[PDB]
Amino acid sequence: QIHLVQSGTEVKKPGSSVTVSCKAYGVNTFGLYAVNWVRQAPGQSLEYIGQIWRWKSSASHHFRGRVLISAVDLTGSSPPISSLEIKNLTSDDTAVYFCTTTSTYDRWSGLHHDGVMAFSSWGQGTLISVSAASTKGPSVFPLAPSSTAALGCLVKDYFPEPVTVSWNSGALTSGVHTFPAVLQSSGLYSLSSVVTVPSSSLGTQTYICNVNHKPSNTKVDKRVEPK
Amino acid sequence: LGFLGAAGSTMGAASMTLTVQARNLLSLTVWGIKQLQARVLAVERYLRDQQLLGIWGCSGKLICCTNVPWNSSWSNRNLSEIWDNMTWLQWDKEISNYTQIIYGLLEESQNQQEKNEQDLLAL
Amino acid sequence: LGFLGAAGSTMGAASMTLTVQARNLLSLTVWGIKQLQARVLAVERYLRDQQLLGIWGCSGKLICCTNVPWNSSWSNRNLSEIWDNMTWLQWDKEISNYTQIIYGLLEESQNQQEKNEQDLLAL
Amino acid sequence: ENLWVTVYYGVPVWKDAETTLFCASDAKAYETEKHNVWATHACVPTDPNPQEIHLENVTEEFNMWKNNMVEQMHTDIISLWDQSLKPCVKLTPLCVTLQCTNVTNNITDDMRGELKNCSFNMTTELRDKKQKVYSLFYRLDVVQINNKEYRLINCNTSAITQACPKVSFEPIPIHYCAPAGFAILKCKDKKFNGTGPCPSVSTVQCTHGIKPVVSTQLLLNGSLAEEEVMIRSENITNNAKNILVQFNTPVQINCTRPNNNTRKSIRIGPGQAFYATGDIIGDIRQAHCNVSKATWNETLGKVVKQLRKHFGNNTIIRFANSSGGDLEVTTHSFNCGGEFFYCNTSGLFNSTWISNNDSITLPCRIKQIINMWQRIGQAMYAPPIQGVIRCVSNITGLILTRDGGSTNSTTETFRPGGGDMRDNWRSELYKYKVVKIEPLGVAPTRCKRRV
Amino acid sequence: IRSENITNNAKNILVQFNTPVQINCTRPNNNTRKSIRIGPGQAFYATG
Amino acid sequence: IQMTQSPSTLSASTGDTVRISCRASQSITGNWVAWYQQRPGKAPRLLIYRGAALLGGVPSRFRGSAAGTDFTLTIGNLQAEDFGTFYCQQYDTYPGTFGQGTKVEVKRTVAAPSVFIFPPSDEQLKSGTASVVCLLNNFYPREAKVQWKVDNALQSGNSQESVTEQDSKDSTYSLSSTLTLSKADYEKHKVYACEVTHQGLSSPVTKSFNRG
Ligand SMILES: *[C@@H]1O[C@H](CO)[C@@H](O[C@@H]2O[C@H](CO)[C@@H](O[C@@H]3O[C@H](CO[C@H]4O[C@H](CO[C@H]5O[C@H](CO)[C@@H](O)[C@H](O)[C@@H]5O[C@H]5O[C@H](CO)[C@@H](O)[C@H](O)[C@@H]5O)[C@@H](O)[C@H](O[C@H]5O[C@H](CO)[C@@H](O)[C@H](O)[C@@H]5O)[C@@H]4O)[C@@H](O)[C@H](O[C@H]4O[C@H](CO)[C@@H](O)[C@H](O)[C@@H]4O[C@H]4O[C@H](CO)[C@@H](O)[C@H](O)[C@@H]4O[C@H]4O[C@H](CO)[C@@H](O)[C@H](O)[C@@H]4O)[C@@H]3O)[C@H](O)[C@H]2NC(C)=O)[C@H](O)[C@H]1NC(C)=O
Ligand SMILES: *[C@@H]1O[C@H](CO)[C@@H](O[C@@H]2O[C@H](CO)[C@@H](O[C@@H]3O[C@H](CO[C@H]4O[C@H](CO)[C@@H](O)[C@H](O)[C@@H]4O)[C@@H](O)[C@H](O[C@H]4O[C@H](CO)[C@@H](O)[C@H](O)[C@@H]4O)[C@@H]3O)[C@H](O)[C@H]2NC(C)=O)[C@H](O)[C@H]1NC(C)=O
Ligand SMILES: COc1cnc(-n2cnc(C)n2)c2[nH]cc(C(=O)C(=O)N3CCN(C(=O)c4ccccc4)CC3)c12
Ligand SMILES: *[C@@H]1O[C@H](CO)[C@@H](O[C@@H]2O[C@H](CO)[C@@H](O)[C@H](O)[C@H]2NC(C)=O)[C@H](O)[C@H]1NC(C)=O
Ligand SMILES: *[C@@H]1O[C@H](CO)[C@@H](O[C@@H]2O[C@H](CO)[C@@H](O)[C@H](O)[C@H]2NC(C)=O)[C@H](O)[C@H]1NC(C)=O
Ligand SMILES: *[C@@H]1O[C@H](CO)[C@@H](O[C@@H]2O[C@H](CO)[C@@H](O)[C@H](O)[C@H]2NC(C)=O)[C@H](O)[C@H]1NC(C)=O
Ligand SMILES: *[C@@H]1O[C@H](CO)[C@@H](O[C@@H]2O[C@H](CO)[C@@H](O)[C@H](O)[C@H]2NC(C)=O)[C@H](O)[C@H]1NC(C)=O
Ligand SMILES: *[C@@H]1O[C@H](CO)[C@@H](O[C@@H]2O[C@H](CO)[C@@H](O)[C@H](O)[C@H]2NC(C)=O)[C@H](O)[C@H]1NC(C)=O
Ligand SMILES: *[C@@H]1O[C@H](CO)[C@@H](O[C@@H]2O[C@H](CO)[C@@H](O)[C@H](O)[C@H]2NC(C)=O)[C@H](O)[C@H]1NC(C)=O
Ligand SMILES: *[C@@H]1O[C@H](CO)[C@@H](O[C@@H]2O[C@H](CO)[C@@H](O)[C@H](O)[C@H]2NC(C)=O)[C@H](O)[C@H]1NC(C)=O
Ligand SMILES: *[C@@H]1O[C@H](CO)[C@@H](O[C@@H]2O[C@H](CO)[C@@H](O)[C@H](O)[C@H]2NC(C)=O)[C@H](O)[C@H]1NC(C)=O
Ligand SMILES: *[C@@H]1O[C@H](CO)[C@@H](O[C@@H]2O[C@H](CO)[C@@H](O)[C@H](O)[C@H]2NC(C)=O)[C@H](O)[C@H]1NC(C)=O
Ligand SMILES: *[C@@H]1O[C@H](CO)[C@@H](O[C@@H]2O[C@H](CO)[C@@H](O)[C@H](O)[C@H]2NC(C)=O)[C@H](O)[C@H]1NC(C)=O
Ligand SMILES: *[C@@H]1O[C@H](CO)[C@@H](O[C@@H]2O[C@H](CO)[C@@H](O)[C@H](O)[C@H]2NC(C)=O)[C@H](O)[C@H]1NC(C)=O
Ligand SMILES: *[C@@H]1O[C@H](CO)[C@@H](O)[C@H](O)[C@H]1NC(C)=O
Ligand SMILES: *[C@@H]1O[C@H](CO)[C@@H](O)[C@H](O)[C@H]1NC(C)=O
Ligand SMILES: *[C@@H]1O[C@H](CO)[C@@H](O)[C@H](O)[C@H]1NC(C)=O
Ligand SMILES: *[C@@H]1O[C@H](CO)[C@@H](O)[C@H](O)[C@H]1NC(C)=O
Ligand SMILES: *[C@@H]1O[C@H](CO)[C@@H](O)[C@H](O)[C@H]1NC(C)=O
Ligand SMILES: *[C@@H]1O[C@H](CO)[C@@H](O)[C@H](O)[C@H]1NC(C)=O
Ligand SMILES: *[C@@H]1O[C@H](CO)[C@@H](O)[C@H](O)[C@H]1NC(C)=O
Ligand SMILES: *[C@@H]1O[C@H](CO)[C@@H](O)[C@H](O)[C@H]1NC(C)=O
Repeated sequence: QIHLVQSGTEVKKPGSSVTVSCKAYGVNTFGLYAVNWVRQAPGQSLEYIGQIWRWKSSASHHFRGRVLISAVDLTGSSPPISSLEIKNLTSDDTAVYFCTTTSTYDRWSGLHHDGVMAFSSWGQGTLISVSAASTKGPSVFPLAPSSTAALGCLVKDYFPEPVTVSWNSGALTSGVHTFPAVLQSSGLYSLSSVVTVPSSSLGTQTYICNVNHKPSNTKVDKRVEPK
Repeated sequence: LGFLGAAGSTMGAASMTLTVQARNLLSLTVWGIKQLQARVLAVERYLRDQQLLGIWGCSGKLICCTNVPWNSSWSNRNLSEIWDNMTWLQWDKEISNYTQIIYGLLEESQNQQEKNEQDLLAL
Repeated sequence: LGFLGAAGSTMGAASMTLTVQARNLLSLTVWGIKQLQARVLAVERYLRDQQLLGIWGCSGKLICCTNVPWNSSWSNRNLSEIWDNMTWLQWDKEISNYTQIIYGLLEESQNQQEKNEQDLLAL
Repeated sequence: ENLWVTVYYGVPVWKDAETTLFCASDAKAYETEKHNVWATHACVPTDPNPQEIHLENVTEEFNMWKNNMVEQMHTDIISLWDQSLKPCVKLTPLCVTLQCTNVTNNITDDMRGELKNCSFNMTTELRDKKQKVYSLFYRLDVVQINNKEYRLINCNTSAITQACPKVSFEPIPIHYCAPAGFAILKCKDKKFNGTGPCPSVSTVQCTHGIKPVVSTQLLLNGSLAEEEVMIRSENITNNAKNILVQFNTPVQINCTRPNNNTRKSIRIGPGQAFYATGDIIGDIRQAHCNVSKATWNETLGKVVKQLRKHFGNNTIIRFANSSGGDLEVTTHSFNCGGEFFYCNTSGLFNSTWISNNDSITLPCRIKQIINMWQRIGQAMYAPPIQGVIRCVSNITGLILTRDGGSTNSTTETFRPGGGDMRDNWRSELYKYKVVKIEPLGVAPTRCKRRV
Repeated sequence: IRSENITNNAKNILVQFNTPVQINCTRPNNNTRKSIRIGPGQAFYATG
Repeated sequence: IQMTQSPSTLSASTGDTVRISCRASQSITGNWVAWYQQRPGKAPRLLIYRGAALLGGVPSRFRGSAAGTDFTLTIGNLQAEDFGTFYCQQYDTYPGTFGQGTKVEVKRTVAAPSVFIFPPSDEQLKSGTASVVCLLNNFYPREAKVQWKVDNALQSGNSQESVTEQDSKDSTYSLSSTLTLSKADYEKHKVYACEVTHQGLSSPVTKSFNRG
């Protein structure tokens, strides 16, 4: 019943420090388990950061002198909790950090090779977004059809994520293709959500897209008109 | 010194103290039943590797050199990082994939110089 | 192939597969009692021919050549009609009259080159 | 450049492996005898000086809660008690109705029936004739059915088997030895909590002496922590998990049965005697255990200091007496010289601790019909001891328990608790791991057998 | 067909089918076990 | 050491057998190699360790294999739950290293997209920007590039693309390309065109529009 649960998504200034946590439920002690911290870049392969194996912590060559791994044992009310602190964040430190755990009690296991382990239990993801600029409202622009077609809505210059798009108060769902957001060159985000509908019904039915934004608390509803 | 004393020593330093471990592997109420199955279980377990050590030709030896090469795909390490660097437990965990292969080569190569020496005895 | 697979083969063809048979001869309720006398009965029966095979000098061997001749009154057959013609069971049934004679010559002739080699070690 | 396989025999490598450990008892029959419920005669002689080898360079991993050395000692003692209770009297003829009367009545105290004087009918000698006998029973072993009539507490649910009066009940230290080809790894750490790596390991042929003394709420005559009080729980955040404390210094507990009893024989059949209690010679006093008030007070402040390492440096820790259950789980029950006491340990656990000579008398009471613990429809009658009982022992730990409510509350309550004698064996065998030695190895050496 | 002595009437004959014949059967009564105490710590499991 | 998986994309249909390959820089004779499966929006998942050892609970359909320098994974009798990145790890030397990924997709059949071009929104124009978009819908073999021809001139260095995940029902893709440019330059240009090249079309189809 091992269930590692970590902190939530956070956005940090480029130069501050972070501390990711990972509460290990179902892990009896950290002297019988090894906690390794691996990180997955937005589109790269997982990269190993550091570990605490026998109450002695270590970090890989890249992160030596720049990362901190700590862990506390089973104590009264909480489980064993391990936390990773990253100092001097850079633009390339934004990735889904993972908490891992391997059972080291067995000496003939093969999940671990005398210091190096295979990761048998994984956390869930603690995506860290290191970016500049302040939170910006989700300004919406229309993708008005012009000459079966497919229309949609455009949202850009909004930050941070996420934004949920619903059409006609979330009534129509078939044909909705909300493309994932793409980071711009000015430290912002943009996306396009479109729906495909029969041409004959363009003027008969009105289509409205709902632009929701949690961090800014700004909800914008817009109506699209075929051209 | 002592039974298993060279357990954390590198492979090379623990090969000088074999006779310490080798001379220790042999040595109707509820107590009598469990004291009688401890004796039986200790002669059948000791005779299991005496028979094995005999189909390989190393009958009365603690170190026996065999006529089968290492194949270098079982472990591609030096002869110095193996004998002074790795303990016996580490080496066993590393070479545990090919013991059942090395063990079967050790006896199929012994009943081949047992017929070659049997053929050579007639000449 | 397999334990006793070369049972119907002539004596010659079944001498290549000795290690198949030799490696298989060792391996408190009503079930527990009869499982415990199967283990005991199987280590003593294995030690009866290890001791016998040791007073003859063939301790860790599956084929051992001895220093006692055949006497030609035990079996006056060729060396070709015996090794490719007769299976091991047939040969045993034929030579069963002189096994207790051959067995006693095998150990009285081994503790005679054990004193001859003991006398030769002083010179 | 080319290498050859060479086999070594007697290479140091081992694996964890459960096997059948046996006995070594140093205290064989030292010309004194009096066979007990245990080793004595049947347990193999122990070495005059055991060998301990300190495995340097080696860091093993111990888990005190997945140990099979204690799941095997648990069944070695249930079956040592069975094999000693089969060859003696079965008290099935004593399911008659008893005409019990209070021994004191208008004699002393509040007319309490701590003792009853019960007369019943039994067939002495011939199976036709039955004469009227009598014996002294405790109020804990007679159930009123309705100078009213009583009956034994047990014999509507369990079958009584009088303990054979020649076997002794005094625990004798037992060494649990391992066959040849196996070894026991001892964690020589002084601050060991039964889980995690032990960087200072050792190899022993078999364990130290382990008295098979079973008790509840308090571990008597056990082994002490070398440095500090040690708290060990399977899951320290679970209320259903017991906590095993271990004292660095023993707390002496004296107690007595000051009544000069007298055993008398009743013939329940041909060649079968029931050993009842005839009378009491002298004043009728109450049993009780004594613990020093100051020594307990300071030893209980060492426990609360370590309990603060797992429950916050700033928290109020209070001990309370046991909530409910059998008389053996709610009271400190032990066996002092063949007599089973159930002491009221409510004056010990009556404290409350906030973050910055005199004696305590515990009124024990005696029971004569004893049920088996992990439960069976079976019981044992312990014949009376003729004389005055007086034994002194060491308290070397506690078996505590927590109660739910530590989610919003800023306080912890620690009721004592026992009743499972598997937690009696792992307060002694927590530091022992059995391993099996694998002596064959291969390795490239650049030898070559000469043809 | 296998018999010790196929010409002796006192010898049983053991037939062996090449294909099994299925035999279904039931005790369609919904019984109920009830406990009777025949002694201290001894129950007789009768039918209620 | 560094592992090198191949192929990076291994689209296959359900019910067949699949085979991922993983070649390490040097020989791993101890079989210190484990296989992880990641699904979209989830954490990795161990399948095989010690070369070809099945982790408890994993379906017996997976079957690893070790060959000193060439380690493999066989997803025999593929279901729909075995689609996602497959990672290669080696714990023979410090530090553990991962491969790069092997995306397993569905086969279905080749389809063709339906391009739709849109003009810079009039409301969006007042903001000072004249971004334009190209939108394909319901195509396959990805392998799609958008050619942005402004005034019959090639444009590059100002286009951003976004491709959605494979559809669960029709197993179809999508793609959108956007040109971010200053509002003033939008008026200067005369004609805007988007060109798309896909294997599912006989010839590159171009849909354009005129300013206004
Ligand atoms: C059963 O019995 C067992 C035996 O007794 C018992 O085991 C004991 O358990 C306790 C835990 O309960 C153990 O104590 C813990 O040990 C952890 C391990 O710490 C090790 O590593 C750190 C870090 O070392 C790196 O850095 C230093 C330099 O700073 C280097 O020198 C190191 O080599 C190493 O550097 C490498 O790695 C770096 C990456 O980390 C690289 O960057 C670098 O380049 C290198 O590659 C060391 O500091 C520790 O040394 C300390 O102890 C030794 C010996 O005592 C001293 O000599 C030394 O001077 C140090 O004092 C050690 O080596 C600790 O991390 C852990 O600490 C946490 O808890 C304690 C209190 O419990 C705090 O004081 C501490 O600050 C940590 O708290 C933080 O973390 C927790 C958990 O995440 C958070 O919840 C908490 O809020 C807090 O967060 C805060 O701090 C963060 C910084 O860490 C910060 O970022 C946050 O934002 C926030 O502000 C603790 O001390 C003990 O060792 C065991 N005993 C034994 C013998 O093993 C077991 O518990 C028992 N069972 C039960 C059930 O009880
Ligand atoms: C915790 O551990 C301590 C010490 O290990 C135990 O203390 C022992 O308690 C038992 C039971 O009371 C004692 O045994 C009894 O001793 C009585 C008095 O002891 C005298 O005799 C002995 C032996 O000659 C002398 O060494 C001693 O100095 C005294 O002179 C005896 O009268 C008892 O005899 C009765 O029982 C025996 C055996 O059943 C019969 O053979 C007799 O005929 C008679 O019926 C009995 O021998 C023992 O002496 C104590 N030892 C010590 C060192 O004090 C605790 O009992 C133990 N606690 C628990 C809970 O386990
Ligand atoms: C007394 O309990 C039995 C009663 N009766 C039998 N049997 C009756 N007939 C047969 C064949 N067995 C028993 N067998 C094994 C028994 C046990 O081991 C057993 O449960 N404990 C022995 C140790 N201990 C005590 O000292 C004790 C200690 C502190 C307080 C109270 C009692 C606990 C319980 C057993
Ligand atoms: C020890 O007990 C605690 C309960 O006090 C267990 O912790 C729970 O674990 C489950 C399993 O995922 C979680 O869902 C709960 O949220 C946890 N609750 C608390 C309060 O921690 C823990 O798993 C137990 N330890 C072991 C090894 O089983
Ligand atoms: C328990 O009751 C019995 C009666 O059954 C008492 O025995 C009697 O005691 C008186 C006074 O000692 C004698 O005069 C009688 O002869 C006794 N009768 C028998 C049948 O023995 C016995 O004394 C009582 N014991 C206690 C401790 O109260
Ligand atoms: C023991 O048995 C005797 C009889 O053998 C019981 O004494 C009888 O009690 C009844 C009560 O109704 C009287 O009617 C009889 O006259 C009595 N017979 C006598 C005194 O000889 C006695 O009660 C029994 N005691 C028990 C069961 O404890
Ligand atoms: C109770 O504990 C005391 C320790 O305070 C025990 O006495 C010690 O016994 C050990 C050996 O058993 C000696 O090495 C110490 O020198 C003794 N110390 C003192 C102060 O006597 C005593 O034996 C214990 N009694 C038991 C366990 O019944
Ligand atoms: C317990 O009572 C018995 C009586 O049954 C006492 O034994 C008597 O002791 C006195 C002097 O000690 C002797 O004169 C008697 O002859 C003894 N009688 C018997 C039957 O033995 C015993 O001493 C008492 N024990 C204690 C501790 O007071
Ligand atoms: C328990 O009994 C022991 C003796 O069996 C007591 O030890 C005595 O303690 C006093 C202190 O007042 C010393 O003067 C004596 O020399 C001690 N006697 C022995 C034999 O050591 C101990 O005090 C008692 N403890 C309790 C709590 O009753
Ligand atoms: C533990 O101590 C408490 C109080 O010290 C006892 O609580 C009593 O419980 C009974 C129920 O049987 C109530 O009738 C009383 O009113 C309670 N007393 C108080 C003061 O609240 C409890 O009985 C004790 N239990 C044990 C096992 O010692
Ligand atoms: C054990 O001792 C405690 C206290 O010494 C007893 O607690 C008493 O419980 C009754 C009712 O349960 C209360 O009326 C008393 O006031 C309590 N006494 C004290 C001092 O608080 C307890 O009854 C004794 N026995 C058991 C079985 O717990
Ligand atoms: C636990 O200790 C407290 C105090 O240490 C005891 O409180 C007693 O409360 C009664 C209330 O009627 C007072 O009459 C007593 O004087 C108090 N005791 C003292 C020493 O002042 C409480 O009784 C104790 N409980 C148990 C079960 O022992
Ligand atoms: C046999 O009889 C028992 C009754 O003893 C049936 O058990 C009852 O089943 C009904 C519905 O199936 C429940 O509503 C009752 O609560 C059950 N009673 C008990 C005591 O279990 C049982 O279903 C019957 N079996 C068959 C095959 O008819
Ligand atoms: C090397 O050996 C290990 C164990 O000696 C192998 O691991 C086993 O793999 C099988 C394959 O399904 C599993 O069923 C076993 O559960 C694994 N071991 C254990 C202890 O469970 C490993 O596969 C071997 N390496 C290779 C490449 O085959
Ligand atoms: C060496 O090992 C390989 C690995 O399986 C094997 O294929 C080969 O037959 C072995 N023998 C030689 C001579 O390489
Ligand atoms: C193996 O031994 C040679 C002998 O000098 C040495 O040069 C080489 O570095 C060694 N290899 C390793 C991996 O240590
Ligand atoms: C039995 O006879 C057949 C036919 O000649 C022969 O091929 C076979 O080898 C014989 N048995 C054995 C064990 O070879
Ligand atoms: C024995 O072998 C010789 C060798 O040629 C042969 O001539 C002779 O016939 C053989 N004898 C028998 C009985 O086969
Ligand atoms: C244990 O490790 C230390 C580390 O230097 C070493 O000196 C020592 O020799 C090792 N133990 C043995 C038995 O060699
Ligand atoms: C014994 O004392 C108890 C105390 O309450 C009382 O209930 C009972 O009736 C008494 N029995 C006799 C026979 O006096
Ligand atoms: C002694 O007991 C009192 C209460 O009885 C407590 O307050 C005090 O802390 C205790 N002293 C020590 C040293 O534990
Ligand atoms: C003591 O209090 C501190 C609070 O700073 C806490 O961290 C620690 O765990 C507590 N226990 C100790 C230091 O043994």
